[PDB]
Amino acid sequence: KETAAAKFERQHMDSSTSAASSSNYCNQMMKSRNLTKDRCKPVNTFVHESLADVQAVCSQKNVACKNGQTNCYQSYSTMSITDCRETGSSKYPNCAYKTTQANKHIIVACEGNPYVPVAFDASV
Ligand SMILES: [Cl-]
Ligand SMILES: [Cl-]
Ligand SMILES: [Cl-]
Repeated sequence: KETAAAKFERQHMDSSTSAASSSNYCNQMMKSRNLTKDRCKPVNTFVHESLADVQAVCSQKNVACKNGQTNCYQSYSTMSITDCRETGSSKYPNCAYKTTQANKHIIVACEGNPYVPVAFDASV
């Protein structure tokens, strides 16, 4: 099985681009990261920052996770992100996503040793 840290990287990191420049970015990335393999993952966010900068969020502002857990951290600065969400007309295996680029603070859940991001909670 994939570790939790590795799964976060695979689902959320896209350091190769500064931001989504096409409306088709989500359709391509969701497929390339195998997020449409068995089904269409409904929502997913990609972060366009270095891995080191995202990992550093685990030493930033400690906040509560939506679930009530307290191992969430909010980035001090905003980051370039792309939200990917299935449109009303999406049906596996013909997954279709709307791409929305923005600059926001990210909130992630951290765990382990080393203490790294294991889940993407939200953006603000
Ligand atoms: Cl790992
Ligand atoms: Cl994979
Ligand atoms: Cl997400």
